[PDB]
Amino acid sequence: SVLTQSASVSGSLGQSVTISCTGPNSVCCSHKSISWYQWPPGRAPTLIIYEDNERAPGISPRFSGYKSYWSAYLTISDLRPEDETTYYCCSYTHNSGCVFGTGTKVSVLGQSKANPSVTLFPPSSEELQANKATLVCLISDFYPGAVTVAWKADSSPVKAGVETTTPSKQSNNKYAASSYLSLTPEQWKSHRSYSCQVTHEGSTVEKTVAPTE
Amino acid sequence: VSLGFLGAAGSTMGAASMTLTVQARNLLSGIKQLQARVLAVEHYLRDQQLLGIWGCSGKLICCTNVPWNSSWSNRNLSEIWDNMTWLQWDKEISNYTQIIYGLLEESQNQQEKNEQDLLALD
Amino acid sequence: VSLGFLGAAGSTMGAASMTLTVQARNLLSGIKQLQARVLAVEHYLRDQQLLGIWGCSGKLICCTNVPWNSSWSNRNLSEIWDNMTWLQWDKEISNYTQIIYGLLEESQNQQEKNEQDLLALD
Amino acid sequence: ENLWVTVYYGVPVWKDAETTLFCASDAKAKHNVWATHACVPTDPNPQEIHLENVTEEFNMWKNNMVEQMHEDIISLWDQSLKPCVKLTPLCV
Amino acid sequence: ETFRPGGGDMRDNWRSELYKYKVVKIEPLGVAPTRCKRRVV
Amino acid sequence: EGQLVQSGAELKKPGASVKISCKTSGYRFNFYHINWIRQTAGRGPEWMGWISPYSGDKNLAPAFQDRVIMTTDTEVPVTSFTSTGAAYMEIRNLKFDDTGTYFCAKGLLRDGSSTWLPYLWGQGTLLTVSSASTKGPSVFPLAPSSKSTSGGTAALGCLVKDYFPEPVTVSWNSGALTSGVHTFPAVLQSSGLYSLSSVVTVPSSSLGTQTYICNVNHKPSNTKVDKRVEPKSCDKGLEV
Amino acid sequence: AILKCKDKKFNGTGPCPSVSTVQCTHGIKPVVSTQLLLNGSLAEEEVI
Ligand SMILES: *[C@@H]1O[C@H](CO)[C@@H](O[C@@H]2O[C@H](CO)[C@@H](O[C@@H]3O[C@H](CO[C@H]4O[C@H](CO[C@H]5O[C@H](CO)[C@@H](O)[C@H](O)[C@@H]5O)[C@@H](O)[C@H](O[C@H]5O[C@H](CO)[C@@H](O)[C@H](O)[C@@H]5O)[C@@H]4O)[C@@H](O)[C@H](O[C@H]4O[C@H](CO)[C@@H](O)[C@H](O)[C@@H]4O)[C@@H]3O)[C@H](O)[C@H]2NC(C)=O)[C@H](O)[C@H]1NC(C)=O
Ligand SMILES: *[C@@H]1O[C@H](CO)[C@@H](O[C@@H]2O[C@H](CO)[C@@H](O)[C@H](O)[C@H]2NC(C)=O)[C@H](O)[C@H]1NC(C)=O
Ligand SMILES: *[C@@H]1O[C@H](CO)[C@@H](O)[C@H](O)[C@H]1NC(C)=O
Ligand SMILES: *[C@@H]1O[C@H](CO)[C@@H](O)[C@H](O)[C@H]1NC(C)=O
Ligand SMILES: *[C@@H]1O[C@H](CO)[C@@H](O)[C@H](O)[C@H]1NC(C)=O
Ligand SMILES: *[C@@H]1O[C@H](CO)[C@@H](O)[C@H](O)[C@H]1NC(C)=O
Ligand SMILES: *[C@@H]1O[C@H](CO)[C@@H](O)[C@H](O)[C@H]1NC(C)=O
Repeated sequence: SVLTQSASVSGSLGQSVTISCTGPNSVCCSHKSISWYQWPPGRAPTLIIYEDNERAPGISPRFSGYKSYWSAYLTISDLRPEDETTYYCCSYTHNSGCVFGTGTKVSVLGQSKANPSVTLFPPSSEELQANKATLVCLISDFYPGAVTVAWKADSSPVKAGVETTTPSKQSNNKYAASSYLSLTPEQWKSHRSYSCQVTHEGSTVEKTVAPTE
Repeated sequence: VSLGFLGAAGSTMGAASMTLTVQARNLLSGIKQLQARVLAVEHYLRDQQLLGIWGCSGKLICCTNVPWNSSWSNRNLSEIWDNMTWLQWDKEISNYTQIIYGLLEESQNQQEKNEQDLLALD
Repeated sequence: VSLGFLGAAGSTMGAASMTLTVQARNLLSGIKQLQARVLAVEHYLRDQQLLGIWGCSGKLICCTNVPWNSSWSNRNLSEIWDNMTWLQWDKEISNYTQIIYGLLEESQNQQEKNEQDLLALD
Repeated sequence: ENLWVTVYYGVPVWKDAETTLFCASDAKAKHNVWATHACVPTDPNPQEIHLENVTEEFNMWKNNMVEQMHEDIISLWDQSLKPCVKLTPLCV
Repeated sequence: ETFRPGGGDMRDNWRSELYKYKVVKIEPLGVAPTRCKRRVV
Repeated sequence: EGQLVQSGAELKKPGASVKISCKTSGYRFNFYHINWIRQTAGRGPEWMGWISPYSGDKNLAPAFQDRVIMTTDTEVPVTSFTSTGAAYMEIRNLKFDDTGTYFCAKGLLRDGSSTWLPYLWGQGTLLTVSSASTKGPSVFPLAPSSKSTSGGTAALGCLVKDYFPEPVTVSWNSGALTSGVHTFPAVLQSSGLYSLSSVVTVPSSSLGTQTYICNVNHKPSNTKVDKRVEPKSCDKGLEV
Repeated sequence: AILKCKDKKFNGTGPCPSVSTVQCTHGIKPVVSTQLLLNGSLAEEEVI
């Protein structure tokens, strides 16, 4: 897209943060109104700002807009956990539709740490009949939203059949993710135990299952 | 454009506010007829009476000193004047019209004239 | 304090003059009824007619160019406004109201408009 | 950001109301009960004004124009009977 | 579903032609907020 | 203060056509433009066009001017100030990069300098463009596992493995159980099939008075699965 | 004022989308009748 936003910006808790929105004169500011949207992934967006300064109904006064001749800006004051998400600007006139920007992901620093919740499930007996074997390692309520997952077969790494999802934001403003390990029934039965290790820069957690029990 | 009497009843309040003379013209112009004609001039003189006590007799629009209490409506300028019709507006402000009219005669005109006497007293 | 319609009929003229809107509201709002309603709007329009020819249509109080001839009453500001009621005042000025009304339309409004034409003539 | 109330006179606003209507018909050349001696002549042209975007609820069954017309026809019938010959002696 | 014609009441005849019309009273007084103030005393 | 409800997700083969609907309520449908916006992984969010239910004037972005047809029905009145309506978008010559999420959105103001500006958005419609066929999921129980031994809490769920395409909806006790539900996003296997998991946290003491049933709906394949989660755990910490 | 519903398929009460206003109705003939209605106005499109 020819309408560029700051790819990332960061602000501290209780502080303010500013997102930029600029591009060529063919799309930018003097003769074009600018609007701002909050757009969480996987959900419907919310209009916060339209016509430059003027904020949408019900929007808190924490949000403010400003447009210069060369670029436009959006300021979010008194940052909250829910403000940590993706934001888009649009350039438009009355008769001409939206041109969406490249997008900006906002990170809120100074937030409290959340301990990870790890749960590991073995393959079902109905699944062992099929005959396949999939271990499921579910992770929730961790912050910041970044994980690294490692699997082990009899205390030794595994590399075939590992699939891990990206981290996803929970309704409670914590994060979640999951990982799946596909195995053949012989590898499952031929080992003493399997393990799912979730590593975070602050703490590494290990959950272990065994085919014996 | 002139759309006629009540032509902008279904337009936005801002668009309708431009053609107040249109509604104003036809607003004034045996026993059944006579009783009806009396009722008509009676209602017209009632509204002109209210414009009188609000100091706005000769004008269609006048500004006031009463501030807009946000409890009445939480909308803004753009949302009121470019998204709503006078009809649905009058329905939303149907709990305050009596209240607002009372504040309208008292807050300003009942104090505009007292201050006028104390000011022109020299 | 708001004492109601005619609440300050028995107060001093100065105190009563503050609540003219109170008397003004209720001043406008089968055969017997209909004839009564016509009589009401007829009297109201008569007073509004007199305010018209005195150039005071939209106001409750207006000042004039007619000087106070001392033959009318020999009282002063303090004696009139802080010692008398509008009732006993109207009784004292019951020989001049016709006369004062005639001077009121002629002395000022019948010459305010002529001078207005000769002034706005350029 | 400081808002003050403003008066508008002549706004397109109406409310449901019941009032006394009256008759109207073009003048013709006699003496039919409904027209009576006099009913106000119609305007040469009525102005039917379309109201774009306007949606109003109608109720033909709770309508008062019906009850008014009903009593009008009845009363007109009696007004036309008074001056004519009453056949009280015809009960022989 | 059996149908019989009736004429119980004479108003129904007026309803047949007055179904389309409705009476309303004009309330020409509207108050709305703007960023305007009257000239200060 | 109205709701926009869009049609369900669809899987279509590339080169085919699909018609998405957008039913409205809670406002005068005639008074606001209906915009259509999509979001794909390759191009991000992209505005497609809008149409006026009152006049029928439409404005399509040049990238979709030759492949999108927008139409509207006439509003069905409910009260004097509200009504119900429906708008449609028919998109043809589908390609793989057209896979994504599509939204309809109600305009901002009846008049002004941004009348059409999308303000009220629908829940979205998931469109998958692929040569691959629809595939139903296989549902397996997730035996209860201990969450807090001292607190007496546990977690149990259902595993939805190998389905295609997105999405799958999961409820508990026919929607009676909504508290403590945590449904996880799907994984994208190398085979091209999706798989996800759902877990609910409940007190460990609740075993003799409450039934836990996970209801899986995969509407693209028209399959419903009601699986009873076995409450007997194998976790020692929960066994205590 | 009088509001006139011009909705053809108007089923006897309800919201009328197309409405026009008049000070006086059209010429209504006071036909005294029973059962069948005589010399009246005809509904357009479908019978109502
Ligand atoms: C009854 O209710 C309805 C709905 O509530 C209401 O209709 C809305 O009315 C409002 C205001 O009256 C309109 O809001 C304005 O719209 C102006 C016109 O829009 C222009 O742009 C349209 C898109 O143009 C693109 O697409 C076309 C192809 O379609 C292409 O050729 C163009 O180049 C461009 O790419 C266009 O379709 C539209 O054309 C229609 O209207 C014109 C008359 O304007 C007519 O000639 C056409 O035949 C056609 O019907 C038109 O060109 C818009 O310009 C305007 O913005 C200006 O004014 C504001 C101030 O109001 C300024 O701030 C701003 O800077 C601009 O100068 C404003 O946005 C709205 O569009 C209507 N439709 C809706 C909401 O769907 C009725 O008015 C109501 N009627 C009554 C009697 O109450
Ligand atoms: C009875 O119905 C006939 C039609 O069957 C009516 O005749 C038409 O009257 C209209 C005026 O309303 C004319 O425009 C048509 O040209 C007439 N039709 C024909 C075929 O000439 C007649 O008016 C009705 N009588 C009434 C209502 O008393
Ligand atoms: C719009 O309304 C909200 C709600 O009261 C208000 O807080 C806000 O300041 C208003 N915004 C504008 C741009 O006028
Ligand atoms: C505004 O409305 C509130 C109702 O909660 C009332 O208490 C208050 O006195 C009002 N304010 C003014 C200035 O009239
Ligand atoms: C008017 O008052 C009644 C009862 O006090 C309430 O039900 C109604 O919602 C009020 N109107 C508005 C517009 O708030
Ligand atoms: C005042 O009244 C007296 C009565 O004695 C009269 O002669 C005189 O003309 C009046 N003066 C004015 C200025 O009207
Ligand atoms: C009014 O005039 C009569 C006779 O001219 C006189 O008796 C009376 O006292 C006058 N009124 C006043 C207040 O002087």
